[PDB]
Amino acid sequence: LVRDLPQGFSALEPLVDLPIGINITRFQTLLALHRSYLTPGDSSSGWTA
Amino acid sequence: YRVVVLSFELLHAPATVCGPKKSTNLVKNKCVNFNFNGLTGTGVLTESNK
Repeated sequence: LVRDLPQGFSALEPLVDLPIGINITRFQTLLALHRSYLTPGDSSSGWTA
Repeated sequence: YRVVVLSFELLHAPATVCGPKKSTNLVKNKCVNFNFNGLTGTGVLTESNK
C-alpha cells in the first residue's frame, strides 16, 4: 500500500528453535547472479541483477 | 542380527519431541478435576468446541 513498511496490523510467528554451539560475531548475506547468454562475438561474461 | 541403534543426542532435550500419548473419553457437566499434557490448570470435560 502507500506505506512500504512503517505500518501493518498482523502477528509475527516463530517456526523452529535451533541450537548453535559456536560464537557468532559477524554476519553476511548472499545474492544470486543470473547467467546471461551472450553472443559468441562478445567474448565476455555478464550477470543480470 | 540387523542391529539398529538410535542416537538421543540430548543436547536439545527441552524441545517438542515428546510422545507420551493416551486417550480417554470426557463427559462435561459434573464436578470433576483433570489434567492432560500440560499447562498447570484444571478445566471441564468433553473434547473440541471453539
